[PDB]
Amino acid sequence: VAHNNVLPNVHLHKWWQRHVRVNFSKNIKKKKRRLLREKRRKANGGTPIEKLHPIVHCPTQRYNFRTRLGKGFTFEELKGAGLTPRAAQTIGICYDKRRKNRSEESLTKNVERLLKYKNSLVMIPLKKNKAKKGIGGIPADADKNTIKEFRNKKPLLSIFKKEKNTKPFYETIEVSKIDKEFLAYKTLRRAKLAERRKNRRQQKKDIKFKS
Amino acid sequence: KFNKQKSSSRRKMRKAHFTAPAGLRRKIMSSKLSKELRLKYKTRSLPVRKDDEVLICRGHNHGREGKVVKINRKRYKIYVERVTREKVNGESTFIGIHPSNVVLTKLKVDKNRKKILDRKA
Amino acid sequence: AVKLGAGYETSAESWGTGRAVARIPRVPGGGTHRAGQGAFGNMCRGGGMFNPTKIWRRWGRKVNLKEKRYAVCSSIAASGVTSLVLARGHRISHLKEVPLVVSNDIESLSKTKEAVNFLVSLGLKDEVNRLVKSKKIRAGKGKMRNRKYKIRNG
Amino acid sequence: ATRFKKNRKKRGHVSAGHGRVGKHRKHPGGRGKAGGLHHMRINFDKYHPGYFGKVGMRHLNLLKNRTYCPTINVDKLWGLLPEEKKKEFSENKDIAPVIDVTRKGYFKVLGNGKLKHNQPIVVKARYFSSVAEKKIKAVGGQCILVA
RNA sequence: AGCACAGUCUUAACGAUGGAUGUCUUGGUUCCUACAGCGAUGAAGGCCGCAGCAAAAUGCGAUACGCAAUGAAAAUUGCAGUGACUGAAUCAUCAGAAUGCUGAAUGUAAACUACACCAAUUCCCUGGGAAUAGUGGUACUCCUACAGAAA
RNA sequence: UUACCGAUACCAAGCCAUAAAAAGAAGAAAAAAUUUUUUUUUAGAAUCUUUUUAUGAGUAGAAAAUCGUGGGGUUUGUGUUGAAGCGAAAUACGUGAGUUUUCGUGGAACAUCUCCCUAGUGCAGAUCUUGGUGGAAGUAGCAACUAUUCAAAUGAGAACUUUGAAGACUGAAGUGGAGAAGGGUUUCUUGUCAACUGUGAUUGAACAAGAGUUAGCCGCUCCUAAGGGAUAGCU
RNA sequence: AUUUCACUCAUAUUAAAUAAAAUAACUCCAAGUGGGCCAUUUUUGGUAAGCAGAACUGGCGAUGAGGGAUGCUCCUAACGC
RNA sequence: ACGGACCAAGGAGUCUAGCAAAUGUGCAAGUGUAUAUGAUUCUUUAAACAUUUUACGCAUAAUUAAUGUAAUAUGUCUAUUGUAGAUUUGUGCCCCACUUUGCAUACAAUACCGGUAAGCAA
RNA sequence: GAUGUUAGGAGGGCAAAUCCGCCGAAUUUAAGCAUAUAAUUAAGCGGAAGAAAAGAAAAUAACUAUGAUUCCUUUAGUAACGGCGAGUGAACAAGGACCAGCUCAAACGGUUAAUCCUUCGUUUGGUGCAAACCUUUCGACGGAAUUGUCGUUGAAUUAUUCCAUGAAUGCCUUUAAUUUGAGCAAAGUGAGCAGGAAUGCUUCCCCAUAGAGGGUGAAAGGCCCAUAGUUCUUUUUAAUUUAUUCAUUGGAAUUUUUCAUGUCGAGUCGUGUUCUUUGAGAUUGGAGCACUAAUACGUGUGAUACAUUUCACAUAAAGCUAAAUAUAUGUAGGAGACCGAUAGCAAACAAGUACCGUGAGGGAAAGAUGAAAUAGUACUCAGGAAUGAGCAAUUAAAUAGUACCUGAAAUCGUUAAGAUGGAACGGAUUAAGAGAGAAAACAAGUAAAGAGGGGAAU
Repeated sequence: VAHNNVLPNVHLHKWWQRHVRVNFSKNIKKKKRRLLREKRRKANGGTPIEKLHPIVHCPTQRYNFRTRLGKGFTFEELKGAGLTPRAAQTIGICYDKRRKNRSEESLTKNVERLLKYKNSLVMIPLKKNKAKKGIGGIPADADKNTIKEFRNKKPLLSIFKKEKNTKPFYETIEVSKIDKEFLAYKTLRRAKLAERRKNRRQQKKDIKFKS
Repeated sequence: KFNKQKSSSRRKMRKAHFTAPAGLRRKIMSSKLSKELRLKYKTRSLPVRKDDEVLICRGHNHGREGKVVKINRKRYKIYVERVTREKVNGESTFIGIHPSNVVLTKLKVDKNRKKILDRKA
Repeated sequence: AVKLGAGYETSAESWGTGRAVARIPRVPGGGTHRAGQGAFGNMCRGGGMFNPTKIWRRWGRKVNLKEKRYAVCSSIAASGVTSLVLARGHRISHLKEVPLVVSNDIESLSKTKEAVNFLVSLGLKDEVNRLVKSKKIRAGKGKMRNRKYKIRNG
Repeated sequence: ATRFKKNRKKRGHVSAGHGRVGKHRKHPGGRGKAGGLHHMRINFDKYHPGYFGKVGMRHLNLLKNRTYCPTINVDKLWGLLPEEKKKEFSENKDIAPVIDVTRKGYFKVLGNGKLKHNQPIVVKARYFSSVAEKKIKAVGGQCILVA
């Protein structure tokens, strides 16, 4: 090496020619997987190809505030929406037996999401003009004139799309209503200093409760 | 053009033309037909055959006409009755004429052709 | 790009001191006159190019979106100056005003005969005349690579 | 781009700009960072002082999400809210803005800068600096702890 | 009708040798797209054959440069000869028929066209005449059933 | 003691380039004929125009400005009334890489300097690669195996094809008959000479067309040997 | 010692002379080079060397031109036509 | 001293990754639409166009092995202090000395942040 | 157990680009070299598919928490590893593509093996000319299975629906999409010039939802194939004629009362040691050996060994699974700022060919007449013939004659001119010859006659 350069660390000491790939077929396959889902949406017959997903909170303190689409609604969310998981998988509802509702907010954010989705079901007959009542907590089905006048309307996809979240970053307060006596830095330092002994106390709480 | 299924490559089309099987060569044998013939048969072009009557309109003998006597799809040529040429050895041969340089004037009918006219109709 | 190992599909025999020949690799064997010839090398017949072309060349470029829309806006603005469009090569000496706007019934009609008629009556007869006879076979090896013609832009 | 290359401008110069006596051999001093402490030592000591050796403990697996903490200084606090509202907020002395920097993506509020004198402001942040709190509460404001 | 010295070197014009240059390109290369295996129902590969005149390549298999069938549609032609005046000449498709000896090769062998064993086999008509030294089967391992023997 | 000769150094002048500087974003001059015509010019591009002064070696090395090639967009051209290329050239231009023309040949494409884009882009060398060709040079050389001669035939042509005569050789361990391995049609007849047969050649193991190998007894096939492969196992 | 106010020490030839002294100063990036040799003067080792090793300056290298018949280094003199 | 008998054609600082410097360009405390997504774009189309009101990279803050801590400081929308210094203001639209302003930058001085010492330390 | 020339079947081999196991280097870098790196790579052995493999937590996290696997962006050249040298190097969260989940292992049928297979017969109807194929079910026989198949995923008890039919009757019409094969498909063969021959040049017209390409005696939108565009046909897949009853025959799924709080993978986990592997460091995974568990209150992770203990997460030692992903292979399409016969694959051609090596293997060179050889050289003369020549002959052309487009240089021949005492060439300056040359290297205008070309004049 020479002059004032960063010391090199290029990890090209193996046979790297075989491991090079260039994505010439990026937009081609983007078009191809567009056409595949267009064909899928044409074929299934007006039923949306998207599936409903829960609004879920991102883990860790880095993404604590954000929400996204989780995998599957929980058993108690579906039961509070009045659906068994088995009967919910067939109407475009995702279910996972791994998530647990750890909060009232987590429950009652997904419960009315499930009910809003349930407020848009339109079942279809199966047995050649023998529309019937259904099974399992799925809504009912309609008749010939309804099937001739319903199938040709505009579908809704915003509900499938992740719920838009408006959060008021900006807000005002009356000046008389501020707590001028607070000491946030001292509070933080006190909490950090007192963390150990409070953990001790919690441990002793658990030991006592094991009685 | 707009059909991406078929190629516009120079080498691909040249190879196809120069190695076309005789069944496809007989369609390249096609030639225009005269105005009166076009009015009668409602079409614009037809392939040729050993007993059609034609009028050549391009080349050193662009005025002659007559009954073609033989076509060979290998050399992409047709031969009309009285355009014979003398060879060096001293005996007569036929001048090959490309079908695209002639216009049909009459057609012959046979047991074969009595339905070629029906299909072309 | 060239074939990956083009010119290197042989045996490296460089017995090259005492043989009174250059130290370049030689093809082994006998019976052929290929035998003993200079093997793979930048200089040898059938030896392989100096830096074989590779598909991982920087074929494309990432252009700033904001710069791209700047350029598009700038070209739109340049199209509105009579001098600039005249300078590019268009024969517009007879048309009235350079930001040429026509009524929406241009879209409703779909015959190129009246398309050319409208173009001519708008004052671009010389422009279409330039375009129609600008067509001719190009020079060079490009015309055996599906690139036969070279046409002016109208 | 090849026509602008420097090698093109010495096409008939024998040595191609690499010298007649020194020549252009392949790796005359080693490969990569070979000569550190031995014959590259002057370069290493002149341009990368603390390169050799090791200092400190080991954090075996990091999980940088655990300590991720963007910061904002107090002088940028009034820049977050729009100009019209700050304009209408500086007039009325009965109201103060509550700014939750966590929404804008800031976790700790640092104290560099100068806040406007006698302008109350309330800041909600995950962490607060001592100087930041002192500046905020010196202008009649308050720091609110959130998580 | 006569004149140049010879050789060596230089220049020009025209030629010889040679195959550069230019122009051609039924080829290559790279990328994108799509489909994806074959084989004891005998694969891939290898031999040997097959055309009127026929070496190679290509094609094919004792029906052997092609059969049948289907679509187009009448020549094959180097000579010969064969073809309608459309299952006929030639293309294309190719599903039916056929597919020599080998080769995992599998009866034993193998620089053998060598040697076995069991049904002697196959064809004719729908019980009587022939071809004949001439057809199929017989590996090793394993699975499911079955068998008659055993401690 | 004089005079003279004598540099690419010195002095005066001209021109090129480099560097620096002074300055700059629209009006009639002359001549030749005979008031009227004619002739030239009548300018304004900022990496530009005008003018001034000084200076100019150069390896390794660096930079700028230029000159070319394959291909791509843009513009706008040449081609059967002959393009590219090639040979010789030019009162041609540049300082120079080069550029542009003429004649001949050529017989189908070729440029773009308007501006830019791109690269497998420029050769005297690398005992460079491939191909072609020289002086050496009508030279070295066509030297083992004792040896040939006369006449005739064939043939366009005979020292080396055939026949006859002679002189000789191989000489009992043979250029003799059968021999295996290896070869594979070299065998035979007929024809034949483009190349080969290191001279000739009508010859030939060359070339071309046909033909030719007949087994109960000769061998293989059978047996077992040095040994090989495989089976059961076992790894 | 620092600071602020006053006074004022050639500055209209310049706190001595001379000066194609700003062709300066500084920053960044980077090439090549890192075998040297010769001449005058000085000098160490050596009998000495066109020997080995050093100091100053100038050259050869990297450079031609006129002269020394001849000559990489001597003298004159360095180079656009 | 080595290579070069002759001629033709071929013949060697290139491509990618990553970093920096330089310069041009756009935007600017931001900047880059990553993968992806949509669109009567879909010879030419593998490019162009676009992104229902916090993805990530780099920058915006440093310092410490590290629990961590983190930049004048509320007297005020004056925004550290000097010495030179570009530009500006006037008085003796174009020469000069004084005032006026004091960019960039250079040399210093100051505060303040992280770490380490030293003193105190509920 | 053995054995079947018993009946019915499977495996073997080829092929590899992507894919799955094993085995396993060294060159190289460290400017030496030994750990390290190369590299968990090359070579070697074995095994599959159109994808494979992974995959439904003994998982992360520490948060307001996420929820199978795979892949892309990023985390990130980061945590970490390392003669802490050279070098090496993840994971979580985040944004996306895609997105389906499931069953074996115990309970109950034990007032009925309720399950499975083999064989042989009948028939429920059908698309197909046929061949064959889809459906069809009464069985019976022979077995397998109790050393455990299937019914059951709890059981029984109340409260609503789903799934099939047998029979009879009428009933296979119509839109979009997608897709195979077929046809249809505009406008000049107009003057004139020069041509051997227009597709060229002038000029008169036209068609374009066709001005992509190819062919045609030269450069063609209008000469031919085709191309725009349309019209039928074919695979299925969204919308679409027609259902009516009758009947018991069960089955299933949704929801109240009690039990029973069950089961949950053993030479396995784990630990020690050794080797390897990893970023994994008082050991990341794997393997060999030794020891060898607990039973859900268990045991396994929470990246530093240990003891005591909280908390969180998951529920190992059994199995299946489509998508997004990859494809230097084969085949078939389409393209390119790629190469243009010393280039491009080794191979544009009779190329993995001829040829070389005992063999493993090595491995070329070689394209172009002309528009047309359905114009490939007729005839004569001289020669044995090859050949040559012509007063003869094809062609536009034979100095395009098959070693044939053009036809450079090296090298050689013929003619002409010049030079020539042991090199030749050359620099600078002229002179003498020999070639070419008029664009500055004199004569604009003027008047006359001869041929033309234009502009302004009705």
